Amino acid sequence: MLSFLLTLKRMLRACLRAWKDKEFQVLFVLTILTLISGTIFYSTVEGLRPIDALYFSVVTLTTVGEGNFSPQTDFGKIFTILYIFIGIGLVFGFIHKLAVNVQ
Amino acid sequence: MLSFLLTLKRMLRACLRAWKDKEFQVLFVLTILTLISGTIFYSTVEGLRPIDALYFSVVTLTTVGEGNFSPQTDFGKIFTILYIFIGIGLVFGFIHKLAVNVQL
Amino acid sequence: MLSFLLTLKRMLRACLRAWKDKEFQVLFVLTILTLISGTIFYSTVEGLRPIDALYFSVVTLTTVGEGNFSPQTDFGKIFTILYIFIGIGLVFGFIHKLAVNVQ
Amino acid sequence: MLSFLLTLKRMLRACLRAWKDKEFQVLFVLTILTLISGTIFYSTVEGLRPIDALYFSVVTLTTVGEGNFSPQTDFGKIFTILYIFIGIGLVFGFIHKLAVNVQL
Ligand SMILES: [Ca+2]
Ligand SMILES: [Ca+2]
Ligand code: NA
Ligand code: NA
Ligand code: NA
Repeated sequence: MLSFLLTLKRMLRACLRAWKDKEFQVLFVLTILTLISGTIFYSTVEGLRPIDALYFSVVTLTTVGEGNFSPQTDFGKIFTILYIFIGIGLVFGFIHKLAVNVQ
Repeated sequence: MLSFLLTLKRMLRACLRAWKDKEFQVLFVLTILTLISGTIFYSTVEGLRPIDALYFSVVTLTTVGEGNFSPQTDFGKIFTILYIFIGIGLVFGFIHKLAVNVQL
Repeated sequence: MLSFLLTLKRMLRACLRAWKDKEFQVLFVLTILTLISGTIFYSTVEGLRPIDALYFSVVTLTTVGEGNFSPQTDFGKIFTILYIFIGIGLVFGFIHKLAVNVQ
Repeated sequence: MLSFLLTLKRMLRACLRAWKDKEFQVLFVLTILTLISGTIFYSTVEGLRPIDALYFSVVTLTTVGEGNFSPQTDFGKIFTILYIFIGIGLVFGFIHKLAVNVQL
């Protein structure tokens, strides 16, 4: 259905149009930064291969959760707790940004 | 209790009246497309039984999370990290939509 | 701080004022119903003690997730998938309800 | 890149300017109160080391979820089911707030 594609593309444009908005860019960078930080921390303190440090940071920052790994060190547990709250702040950031992009 | 049914019925009507929006429809199709790729990917690369690839795909794309399985291959891991953000993109699309339908 | 308590109570009133709204009531009942259904299904098909069937239904319906149990039977896995999507619809229901309660 | 910093700074100002709302403050305090009760409850009833009770409390109240531990006692299980809904109540409160701050 052509109606289908036209709608999809319209949406894809409204999407990319947002990837131009400065505030969206900031939020995006902050989460990429947060992901890098997490990849580093868990790689160092919990000693995971970088790929597994990133993976854990992702499933954790997004509240999906990891089914097997849990922070072993006390430093990791404390960091992860703060890490999670950073993620919540980020999402509220994005959410809020959408509530504004309506008017 | 009659108000319960009349309201419930008025709501179950909106949930369908909204199942008519071309933008919602797209989001939905995209979600099914995503769920199917995940199923294919996880059954192939991680060699999971099909229904378990869909299951993992579902609980992962919805942030519920799987309590026993975690991608074993570095390939699955990368895909999953990407699969998750797609899922977040989709939920934001849905929410953006409500916001729009609401403020209109 | 009295300012503190006054605010808290104001909020608690705006909360209970919602537990009167019919649509909120419907949504509430539906999730209680969904929770009961889940408690029953998992108790039967996955054969868990009712308390563990409820628990799993809760952590699952809310995307928190269970760290040890995963559906064993094919019927359970299919049901859980639908169960999750019901939960997402419910939350969108509540979310949407809040977006309306602003105007 | 200057716009990045000026915007970032304008935003980091709102996140603080909003950290001044009496209703947000309350939500925050309530969250800390909840996190502390959870820590006390889980360390006592499930006999978890304090920092692990807080950790479980945190990942549970935020729906992230814990991958290894699950309450063992029927008491913990009930509390957790309740702890979760409180958490959902809190996140809705926060969101309701944004909605209000936004449409004003
Ligand atoms: Ca989770
Ligand atoms: Ca596990
Ligand atoms: Na989990
Ligand atoms: Na979640
Ligand atoms: Na969530």
